[PDB]
Amino acid sequence: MTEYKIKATIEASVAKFKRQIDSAVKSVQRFKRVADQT
Amino acid sequence: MTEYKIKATIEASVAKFKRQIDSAVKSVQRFKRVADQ
Amino acid sequence: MTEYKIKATIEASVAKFKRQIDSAVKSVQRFKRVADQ
Amino acid sequence: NIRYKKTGDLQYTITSHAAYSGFLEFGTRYMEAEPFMWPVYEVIRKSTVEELKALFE
DNA sequence: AAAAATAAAAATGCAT
DNA sequence: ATGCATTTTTATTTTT
Repeated sequence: MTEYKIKATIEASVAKFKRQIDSAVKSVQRFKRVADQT
Repeated sequence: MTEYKIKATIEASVAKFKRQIDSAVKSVQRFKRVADQ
Repeated sequence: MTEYKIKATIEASVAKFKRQIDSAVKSVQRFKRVADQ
Repeated sequence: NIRYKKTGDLQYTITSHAAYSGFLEFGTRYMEAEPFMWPVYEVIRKSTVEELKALFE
């Protein structure tokens, strides 16, 4: 005999989206801080 | 062991949104100058 | 093996906002200077 | 003996654990192939992509 | 008339 | 899961 198993794999990457969201967040916080002086 | 794969990689084109919000910031600052100066 | 790339859309209203706010800027410049007359 | 496991974060691996199952998926020196996981790859790929799209549309 | 040698059918085991 | 190779039992042909 031989252990001729078969695999199928489903996987995803979020870390780029994570950083894109951080970039948008801090841009809106920039708007927040200038609106506070206005 | 043969492996079939499905990969999903997630994107957002925030480079437009950044430019929009920065344009808004720079536009608002003109008001502050007009008020104080 | 296969990969797909999946896109979110992120967007803003700022084109109207510029026009509106700049009209208000001009309002302040105008009445502020006229008030000195 | 078809099973799956969460083998990593955002990673699930399906596995046919029966030893001879490759000989059935691919055929042999004596047998025609009777592929059974490949036809499911063609299905679950579409569902996975369209559901991930629907998470962001 | 007994029974050694043989091909065909059934059961156990391994092979992909 | 699907199949092939080896061993065992059997009915028939042949020799003694």
